[PDB]
Amino acid sequence: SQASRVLSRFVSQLRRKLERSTHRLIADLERLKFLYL
Amino acid sequence: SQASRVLSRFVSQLRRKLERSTHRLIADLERLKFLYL
Amino acid sequence: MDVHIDNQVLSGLGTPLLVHLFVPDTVMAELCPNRVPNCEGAWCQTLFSDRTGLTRVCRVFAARGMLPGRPSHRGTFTNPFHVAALRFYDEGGLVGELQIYYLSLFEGAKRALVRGIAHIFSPHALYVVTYPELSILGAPERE
Amino acid sequence: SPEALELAEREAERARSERWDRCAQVLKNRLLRVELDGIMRDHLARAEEIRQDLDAVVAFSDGLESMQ
Amino acid sequence: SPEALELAEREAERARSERWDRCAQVLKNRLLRVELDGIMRDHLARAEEIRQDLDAVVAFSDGLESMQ
Amino acid sequence: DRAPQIIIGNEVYADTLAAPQFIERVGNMDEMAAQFVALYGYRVNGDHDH
Amino acid sequence: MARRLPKPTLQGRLEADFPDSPLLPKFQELNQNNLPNDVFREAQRSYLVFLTSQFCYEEYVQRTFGVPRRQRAIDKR
Amino acid sequence: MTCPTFTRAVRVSVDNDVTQQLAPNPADKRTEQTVLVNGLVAFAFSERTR
Repeated sequence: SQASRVLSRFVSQLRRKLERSTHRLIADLERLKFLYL
Repeated sequence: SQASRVLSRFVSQLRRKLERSTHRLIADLERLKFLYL
Repeated sequence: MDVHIDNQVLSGLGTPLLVHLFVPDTVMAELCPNRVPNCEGAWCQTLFSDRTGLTRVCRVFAARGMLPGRPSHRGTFTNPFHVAALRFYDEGGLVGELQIYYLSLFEGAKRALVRGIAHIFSPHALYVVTYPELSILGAPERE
Repeated sequence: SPEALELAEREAERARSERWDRCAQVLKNRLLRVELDGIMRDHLARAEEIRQDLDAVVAFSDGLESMQ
Repeated sequence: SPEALELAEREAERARSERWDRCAQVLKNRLLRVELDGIMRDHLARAEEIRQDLDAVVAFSDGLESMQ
Repeated sequence: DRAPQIIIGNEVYADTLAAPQFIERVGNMDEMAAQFVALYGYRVNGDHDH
Repeated sequence: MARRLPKPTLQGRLEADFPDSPLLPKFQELNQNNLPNDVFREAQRSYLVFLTSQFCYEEYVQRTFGVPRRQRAIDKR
Repeated sequence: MTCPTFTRAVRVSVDNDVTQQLAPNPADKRTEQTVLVNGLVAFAFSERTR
């Protein structure tokens, strides 16, 4: 019950934000390719 | 008994692999700074 | 530092936003030859490329400063890709125009609150203060 | 002498073009160094979010047996 | 005196004309472009590795609850 | 305490945080036995004059 | 590269010489391919210099280490 | 292996002492020195050894 509340929602909170740094490099290195290069 | 060896050691392995991307991006971007720039 | 609140009570209520910038004497060595005079009359203006053109002229008083606890900042205190220009005079024969740029400032305003930035026009390091109340290539070329 | 005028313009065109080549390469180098610093700070700035939320997961998981 | 005026102009012509040459090369930009793609491939590799480990840890968490 | 400037060729060098930009660090010989191939290759491939 | 000191007087044919070095087959990896003759010959001579220097440092590393207690203990009989 | 590349000259330009700080020209304040990097100092050669 409460184990399903904790150890799934918090892993989803981990994964949905561990995708963010990948998306951030996807944004910023392509920003370098278009902007200063 | 079991879950403290489960839900702590595996999380420790996950964090010790999370730190590798930070240190690698430090090393790679400084290498870009020094070697080609 | 007093110049910021002076502006915010007299000119900051006439102009919306302000970025408070401190210039080392080494950066001052670019414009002025063989002189170190105090920089009261220095006129900062904005100038933005490729859309429309306008300048707004204002004095921020400059005084030499010992107030940084860091030894390194010992010295004078006064759409990104565009220009600001400081026109500096004294009673004698000395007129200089200095060009500050953006993307040193918006990145620099990130946290004595101080951070080092680089000049594009006349490359040296400048230092930006942040107060607790707070098409590339064609853009320089036109002038 | 009218013939030397052209020569003066040719040498001047060479110098004015070289000034732009040198200025453009220097500004590209300095601004690219700045953006490598920027992407360094960017990846650190969301690695902070990663570690704050990891510590949130562990800090609330220590309260799991106080919420069961 | 015109003699020393001419001599200063002549030595001046020598050094002042010598100051003219400048150099630039193209290949540095292309190598600089290649290195970014290499580092992007490397970051994607480590990201997918740690994603597979993160997906595996949840499976271990479901698997070892049986032992209690 | 006085402000230094380091003129290495044409570039100037002021701040401490830009230290491994212009200055390179070379460790002891037993440690540097990882990198020696590149250490020869830059002696041949690389451009010293700039 | 603009002005270099002239090349020091050396005897040649150290590659095709009578003595046979274990480094020699790895040296066979380099080929002229693009280069003209004299450039490639002096470049490969420099590469052989690099190989011999690596061999000298490796042998010095193995030389310096010392002698074990166990071998001198066996040296009784 | 760790043999460095060609010798160079690097000019260190610093401000003078604060007791001697007074000048109209800020560029006059700096005193400057060129350090030889990776190079040695030597006596006069013979002509046979030249």
